[PDB]
Amino acid sequence: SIGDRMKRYENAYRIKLPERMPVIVRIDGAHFHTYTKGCAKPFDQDLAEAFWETCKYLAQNIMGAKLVYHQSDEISILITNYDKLTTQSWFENNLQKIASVSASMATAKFNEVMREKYPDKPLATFDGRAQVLPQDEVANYFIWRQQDASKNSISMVAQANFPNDLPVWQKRGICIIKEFYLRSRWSVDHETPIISKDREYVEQFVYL
Amino acid sequence: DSIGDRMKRYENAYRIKLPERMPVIVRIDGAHFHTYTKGCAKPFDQDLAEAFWETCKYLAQNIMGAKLVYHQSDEISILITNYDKLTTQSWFENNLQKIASVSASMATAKFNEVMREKYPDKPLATFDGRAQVLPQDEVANYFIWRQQDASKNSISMVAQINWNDLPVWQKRGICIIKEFYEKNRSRWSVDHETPIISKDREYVEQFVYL
Amino acid sequence: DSIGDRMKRYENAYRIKLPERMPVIVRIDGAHFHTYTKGCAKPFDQDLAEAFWETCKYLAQNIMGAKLVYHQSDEISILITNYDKLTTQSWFENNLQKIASVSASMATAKFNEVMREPLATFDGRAQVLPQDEVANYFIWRQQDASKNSISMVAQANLNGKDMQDKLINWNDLPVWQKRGICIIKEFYEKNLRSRWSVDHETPIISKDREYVEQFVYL
Amino acid sequence: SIGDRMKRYENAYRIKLPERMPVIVRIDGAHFHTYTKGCAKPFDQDLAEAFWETCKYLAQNIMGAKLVYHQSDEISILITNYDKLTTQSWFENNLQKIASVSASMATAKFNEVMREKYPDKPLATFDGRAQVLPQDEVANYFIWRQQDASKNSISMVAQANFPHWNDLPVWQKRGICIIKEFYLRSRWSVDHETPIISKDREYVEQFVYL
Ligand SMILES: Nc1nc2c(ncn2[C@@H]2O[C@H](COP(=O)(O)OP(=O)(O)OP(=O)(O)O)[C@@H](O)[C@H]2O)c(=O)[nH]1
Ligand SMILES: Nc1nc2c(ncn2[C@@H]2O[C@H](COP(=O)(O)OP(=O)(O)OP(=O)(O)O)[C@@H](O)[C@H]2O)c(=O)[nH]1
Ligand SMILES: Nc1nc2c(ncn2[C@@H]2O[C@H](COP(=O)(O)OP(=O)(O)OP(=O)(O)O)[C@@H](O)[C@H]2O)c(=O)[nH]1
Ligand SMILES: Nc1nc2c(ncn2[C@@H]2O[C@H](COP(=O)(O)OP(=O)(O)OP(=O)(O)O)[C@@H](O)[C@H]2O)c(=O)[nH]1
Ligand SMILES: Nc1nc2c(ncn2[C@@H]2O[C@H](COP(=O)(O)OP(=O)(O)OP(=O)(O)O)[C@@H](O)[C@H]2O)c(=O)[nH]1
Ligand SMILES: Nc1nc2c(ncn2[C@@H]2O[C@H](COP(=O)(O)OP(=O)(O)OP(=O)(O)O)[C@@H](O)[C@H]2O)c(=O)[nH]1
Ligand SMILES: [Mg+2]
Ligand SMILES: [Mg+2]
Ligand SMILES: [Mg+2]
Ligand SMILES: [Mg+2]
Ligand SMILES: [Mg+2]
Ligand SMILES: [Mg+2]
Ligand SMILES: [Mg+2]
Ligand SMILES: [Mg+2]
Ligand SMILES: [Mg+2]
Ligand SMILES: [Mg+2]
Ligand SMILES: [Mg+2]
Repeated sequence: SIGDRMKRYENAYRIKLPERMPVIVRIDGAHFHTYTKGCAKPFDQDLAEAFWETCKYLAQNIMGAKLVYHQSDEISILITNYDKLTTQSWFENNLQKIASVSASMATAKFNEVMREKYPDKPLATFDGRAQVLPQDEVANYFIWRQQDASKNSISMVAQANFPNDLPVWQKRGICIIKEFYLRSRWSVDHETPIISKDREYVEQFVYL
Repeated sequence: DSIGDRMKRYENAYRIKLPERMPVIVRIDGAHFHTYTKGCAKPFDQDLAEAFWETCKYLAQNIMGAKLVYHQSDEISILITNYDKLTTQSWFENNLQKIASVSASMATAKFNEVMREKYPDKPLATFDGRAQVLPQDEVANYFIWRQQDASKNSISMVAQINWNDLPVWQKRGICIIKEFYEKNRSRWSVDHETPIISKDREYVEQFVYL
Repeated sequence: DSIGDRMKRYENAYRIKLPERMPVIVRIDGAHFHTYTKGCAKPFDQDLAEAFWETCKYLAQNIMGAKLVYHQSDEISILITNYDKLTTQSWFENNLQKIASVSASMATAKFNEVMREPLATFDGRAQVLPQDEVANYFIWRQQDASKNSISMVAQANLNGKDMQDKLINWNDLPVWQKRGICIIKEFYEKNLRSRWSVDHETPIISKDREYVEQFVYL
Repeated sequence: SIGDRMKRYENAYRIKLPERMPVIVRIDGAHFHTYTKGCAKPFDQDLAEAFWETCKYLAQNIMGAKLVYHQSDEISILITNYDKLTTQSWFENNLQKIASVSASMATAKFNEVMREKYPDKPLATFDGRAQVLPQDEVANYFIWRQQDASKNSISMVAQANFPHWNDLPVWQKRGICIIKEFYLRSRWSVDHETPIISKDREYVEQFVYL
């Protein structure tokens, strides 16, 4: 056949992550330094809330999503596929499919939320990447990301003053977690802890 | 720094790059469109395709190395070359995940924007993207394999009356190509006179063998 | 310099690395060993087996992070851990093509020196496993080892249980003829020394999972 | 079953090279700086002669092998798999299988040849890597290695007389090649008249462009 030939060229880059391992997917904004030219400083409230709604939507549509952390213009999502013994994988851990769909989902909701408040704003695009992490390295990832949060935070505030203790999401970002009330829901945790002081906040979704 | 170096190695473990100076094909297919096209008209919705055609142009405009964009059903195939000269650079330096995700993202934002207008309240449409490389002699055969699947889907959609009288886009899908016009220049435009590539192979190979 | 950078980009396109701090398994199967073992005894050749046992030792003595080397038929599996400490380095920095080739190269180098008393060649592949699957791997190889052994004895001269039922006691046969064999580091006294030994009393991993899990969990 | 799940982990690193494309395989000696301690300087005949035979054995067993180039302790091999429309790739372009069996092949033979003259010599080991190249670069690759071989040749010769030339044979100056020779029988022989590729581009491209 010729479909066998063409599909063969395709499969040469059909990469699959090994299963039963933590999966972290990061979605950073594409050229947001130009996109946030009209946004306010040091932090834009409307811009931050757009991510929060976007993070929920991602968590609501991604199989195995347990935790979503937001900062600056990036979104990181912890995905587990070893909850039970027969737990299925999202797209069978198809590397390209995970990175693209997540980016696509984060692109759809973010735009539709932003355009409601800003109908003249240009389209916003996102890049996505996937990776695996050993269990003992999952908490260290979000710590490393949160240390990047605070560093960027103090740099953004000091840039206004010359060339004390801001709110939570302005200091170390926030997370979107599962909440119970018996039904399940995702909600923005404004009381986000410093992960280095409360590692179990992440590890509760890692070791299970 | 120290902790960032360790984390980067895990990330770089799946930092795959496509080899340079080779034809690149990015296919962007719509996720769960069988559910999404519930309200759309059968067998051919002119507004459904027009939203794709507006997206195809958007993709070709922003994707570095874009030469041709063939549309069919719910999928979009983009041909990319990075060997136009010796100083030619690749899109995102041929980062596999980045090309696949940015493309699927660009396709998503433009499609929803067009569809939102004149259809208020429609559910969000999403896309998945994949990248690959092809030897020059196989590039034409890729589109033929795609143009053949189009006609297969076309006649099967008509069934569930002359088929050959139907428009070229309903029968064989429609490519979009950079057209040259005079004003005061280049311009991406939809080719409604899209030929049967199996017959006219140079229609695609013209961008391949540069 | 400039040209070299260009070529390297093509080469680096397939410089793939396994994620670190994760159990790495390397399997080395023989190439065309059906032809190679023509002069060898059936169902089992003692001289052919002992060569692998020396090869497994040679490998373990040289693979950085090697903890367990299981032998069976014409295959050689090796458990490699790189998370023993906090500053534990990875063999070749987990370069996939490298550890797959140097392994096969090593096994080739020794297996020919021993047997020279044609040429045998090998293939090598590497992968990572989650901690709770390492045990299941060697079990899978060991269970496969038994099936081949029962099917080999029955031959000269349907299901595996049916063949065992008919056929000369099979359980009377030694361990290596039954469920393959492992080689591990043993600690002995000759005055507190250490060496890689061929564990002739290799347990059924399905029964004794800790036999392998001791190398997976610190 | 458990067998299906286990093969799944394995398949996660069962990488395949794209087909209909030049495949270059490089085989380099592992820590030969130690192995060649007993060997002469700057150019050891018996060491190089062992590689020449190894290059024969490699080309005699690699499906699609066209050209083999020897330098220092490395061995490069050009592999095409598009000579015909039905040409099959070696090991179906399995990256790990190509890389490993190649190095295993080299190791098995190199130790056999070297043992004839040096029975006291320790075991030699090789590492193998595999890649693909667009046709434009195949000649360039071998030039890159050959220009590298020339640099080292001049420097190493300069080591013996001063601390810190064209009269020397070809292999001591710019390495050597192994091509299939026709005499109607065929055989892989050592081209002792191996040209400077940068001048004779067709010497390599003749296997590339078919
Ligand atoms: N004013 C304002 N700018 C922000 C805010 N959050 C993110 N940004 C902008 O987003 C950028 C984040 O860093 P990057 O993601 O590396 O910037 P980039 O130009 O998008 O680079 P790429 O991610 O590679 O596209 C910063 O430079 C800021 O200018 C915000 O809350 N307010
Ligand atoms: N009404 C209408 N439906 C279409 C049109 N084009 C494609 N479709 C629908 O899209 C489907 C194409 O098959 P798929 O691409 O596999 O549909 P899918 O649900 O997106 O499945 P995935 O490819 O896995 O994402 C067909 O079954 C059609 O029902 C169109 O032009 N008009
Ligand atoms: N220009 C350039 N040359 C390199 C680079 N890396 C290695 N080389 C040279 O290219 C030659 C090819 O031999 P290799 O075995 O691939 O080099 P290497 O440094 O050992 O690379 P590894 O074996 O993967 O560790 C070596 O002699 C190096 O000196 C590079 O990144 N850029
Ligand atoms: N007579 C005999 N043959 C053996 C013995 N051990 C292994 N073999 C041979 O080794 C083979 C093991 O299966 P494979 O590894 O698939 O054989 P292969 O020919 O190397 O196939 P590939 O691995 O794909 O190259 C059997 O077919 C046997 O013929 C032995 O102890 N005695
Ligand atoms: N359950 C299961 N078993 C498999 C599968 N593939 C291979 N096996 C068995 O597992 C054993 C592993 O041997 P391999 O080295 O992979 O031999 P192979 O099947 O030729 O694989 P390659 O040499 O890479 O082509 C084989 O003897 C097969 O009988 C699979 O997909 N599922
Ligand atoms: N005496 C002698 N030594 C040689 C000759 N050719 C190569 N060598 C040795 O082979 C070595 C090749 O160096 P590299 O390939 O860059 O690295 P390596 O020493 O093999 O170590 P690795 O590549 O990391 O395994 C040189 O350092 C030389 O010492 C030769 O003709 N005569
Ligand atoms: Mg980025
Ligand atoms: Mg950004
Ligand atoms: Mg950022
Ligand atoms: Mg679809
Ligand atoms: Mg489709
Ligand atoms: Mg076998
Ligand atoms: Mg096999
Ligand atoms: Mg074998
Ligand atoms: Mg090297
Ligand atoms: Mg070397
Ligand atoms: Mg070398």
